[PDB]
Amino acid sequence: GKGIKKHLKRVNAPSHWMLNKMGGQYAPKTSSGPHKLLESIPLVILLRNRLKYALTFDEVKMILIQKIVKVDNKVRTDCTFPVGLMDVIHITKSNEYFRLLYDIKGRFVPHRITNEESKYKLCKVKKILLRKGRLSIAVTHDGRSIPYIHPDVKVNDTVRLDLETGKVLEHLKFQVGSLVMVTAGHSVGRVGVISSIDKNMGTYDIIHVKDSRNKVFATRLSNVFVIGDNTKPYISLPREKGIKLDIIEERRNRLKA
Amino acid sequence: DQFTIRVKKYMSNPLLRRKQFALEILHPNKGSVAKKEVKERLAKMYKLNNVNTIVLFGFKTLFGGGRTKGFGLIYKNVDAVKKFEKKYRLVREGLIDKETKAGRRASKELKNRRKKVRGT
Amino acid sequence: MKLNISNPLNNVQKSIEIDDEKKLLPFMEKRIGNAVPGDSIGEEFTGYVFRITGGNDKQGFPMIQGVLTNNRVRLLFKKGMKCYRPRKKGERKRKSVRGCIVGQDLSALNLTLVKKGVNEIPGLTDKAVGKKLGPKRASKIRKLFNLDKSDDVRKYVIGRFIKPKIQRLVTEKRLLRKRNLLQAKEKRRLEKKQQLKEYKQLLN
RNA sequence: GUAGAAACUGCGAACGGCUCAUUAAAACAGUUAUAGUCUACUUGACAUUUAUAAGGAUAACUACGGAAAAGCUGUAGCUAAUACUUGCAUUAUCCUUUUGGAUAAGUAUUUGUUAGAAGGAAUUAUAACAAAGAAGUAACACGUAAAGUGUGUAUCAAUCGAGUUUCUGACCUAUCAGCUUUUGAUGUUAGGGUAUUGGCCUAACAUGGCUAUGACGGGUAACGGGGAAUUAGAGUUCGAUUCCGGAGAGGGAGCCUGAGAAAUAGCUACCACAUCUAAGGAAGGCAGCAGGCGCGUAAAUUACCCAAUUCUAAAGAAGAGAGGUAGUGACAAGAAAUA
Repeated sequence: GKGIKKHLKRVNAPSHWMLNKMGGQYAPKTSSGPHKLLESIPLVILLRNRLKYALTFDEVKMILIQKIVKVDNKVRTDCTFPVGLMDVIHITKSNEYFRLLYDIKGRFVPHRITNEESKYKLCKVKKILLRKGRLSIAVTHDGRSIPYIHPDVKVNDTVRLDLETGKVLEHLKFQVGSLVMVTAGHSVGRVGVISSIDKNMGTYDIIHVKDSRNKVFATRLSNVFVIGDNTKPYISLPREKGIKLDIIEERRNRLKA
Repeated sequence: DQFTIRVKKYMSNPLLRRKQFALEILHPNKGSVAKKEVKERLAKMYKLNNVNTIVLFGFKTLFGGGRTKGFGLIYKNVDAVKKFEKKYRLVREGLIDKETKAGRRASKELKNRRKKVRGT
Repeated sequence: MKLNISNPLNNVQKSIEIDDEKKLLPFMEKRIGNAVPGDSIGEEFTGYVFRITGGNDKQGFPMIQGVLTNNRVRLLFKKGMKCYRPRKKGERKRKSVRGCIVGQDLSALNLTLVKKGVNEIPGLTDKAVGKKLGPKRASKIRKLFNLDKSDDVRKYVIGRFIKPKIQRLVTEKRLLRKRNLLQAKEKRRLEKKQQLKEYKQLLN
């Protein structure tokens, strides 16, 4: 048969997973869920190789069995569950909240987040659909189908999502002052306010994004994540603060200690 | 014998109710030291009143002696040890004996047995 | 050369082993499922009527109702067929089988007595064996004992003590879960109503 | 209550592993579409035409056997289930204008007649009318806040993918110059079939389509790719083989099941091999792991373990010749005695 492959080779694992080459030849294939395998990572490596909480699959699973790991305040027991680009995960008894953000190099790193900001999660919508009764339901990048969205919300506008009530709070547009985050582009990891767009005739629309250091970089429209307006990032950024510090002048920063 | 104890990467894991830290023992001009002395040393360092709650492994004596690296772990209690530790580690630490040591012979005779050919 | 005479009413079967071929002529040419007077098989068997419903050939290949032939044949076996045990769900096997027509090749015969005769057979038409296990469904046992819905049948179960678990019961948890799902669907209706109500004001 | 042999039921077994025979615009690689489709588990939304709870139909088992036997098998009797099958309110809309009246009740899917948040273009979403119209909306199981969960179900979206598909790219050969077209070749119409487009196929219609820019043939001791050696740059040769994609399970062909196979440690028939045999009849595919024979210059142990990675399940305690460890191993590679 040629059915769905139920294995993932270690060498074929995505680069940001960072799997040792000698630690076997199989990678934990993420189960079907809210996000794609390439742009999401499993709790296994999240808590074994990134959090360093566990050292083995068996101990990862016996941590997982207890309802102490919560994503969006929802307990999860799928061992290879795709967390996604942007989400809120919580560990209860030790009372910590991790928001999955990017890194300037372009990896996945959990970021410490308080309860208040954890209650404030953002989802980029993908498309809106009209159903029976002339009602519009919009699907986010998290595979989340939220019905009854604001009429002012557009296809590329992002919407504030509340975790408990599962409701929309406020929409953010794609304006020249819209602070965005490149999701899967070659310039992944750099935050920017966008400088302009170019509406091309039926091809991948590109946008030129302006950095804090006046660096202009072009990336596709299909892989951006509006994270707030020009006032401030609505999401607590990681230590690197979303500024792609250059490779040549990274070594001078690294060498002083 | 007298030796120096170094603890690095000392962190606490509420998920396991444990603590993880890399353990180094400096014993220059002296060979490998028994785990009992370092067990007592770490117990009195961390005010531990019991011995069996600790797990020591990863001990590499390095070249020429004088420094042995290793990994040390602590548990909340014997209950935590039993719940979150596997049989081989338990046997090595010395609490319970191993299960029946047949191994793959279990699967061999499972294949030998056939469905609806044995009354039992 | 052996016959299992069974009484469905008495739930007991008895085996007779015979050699003489003259005793089998009345059952020759007779297909499975037909009734024959089994008088030549025994002096005390006179007046007994037997229905032939099973058998095997000399090598052990059994009969089959559909195949109206006198010899062993090969045909593809479907899953729901009466002479095929399943191996894989969908597996279809081709095996030899003997036809329904009875000849001088059967090593076994299965027959059931249908009409009682004049004599009595020791251990066949005198004693009987019960169900050996009572009904499990509450409706089944209720119909058996004719006590309708007056009371729970848990106090009138067969003991050997221990008692079987009764399905389709009237335990309070069933009603509790039914009311839970009813109130859940009502909550769903009211939350949908308030959702559409709050949507109906921001459309401007 | 704790369990629990056997069995029914559910899922997987379509993953993985091995090999490179076939393979020459084919596969593969980069680049597109599917506005021409399907999609297990999972997540997120959510639904229409006896009820203090309905019905049969069966295993294991009991008792008699057959043969030499199969992972073989008959009748009598029975019981269950989340196996199989029936079936129990209410909501929305219009009017005087919180509140009273009246109006109506099909989800997908198909047909006919209209209007018509997005995309790049809709016959799109969706809405209206007239006709049909499946499958469900729980007759099921455990128990968390100092109401919950499992299993199952209609539609939509993503997830894990798959099938088709635009464009660009291949070794030698003209002592291969004209090929294809009744037997579909090239396209039109109409229809069948598929999950969908399509000569995929059928009926009619037209004579078309490719080709020295090498078609059509033939050969390859040719699976393709990133990759390897040699490299100042150009280049030349190799790539079965760590991973991706394709193929195969002795050679063809066919089929059930299943979401997913033209599966092969699933079946069916022939061809070529080959097992037991009481002479009647049964049962087979090590290009899986070890190992033997044959071939050959040439290639390891009929070992141990699920401890590491990962997969399956009814998902902690069970499995996995996957995989790891060890044995042989002057394939190669690195450090380094004989002072």
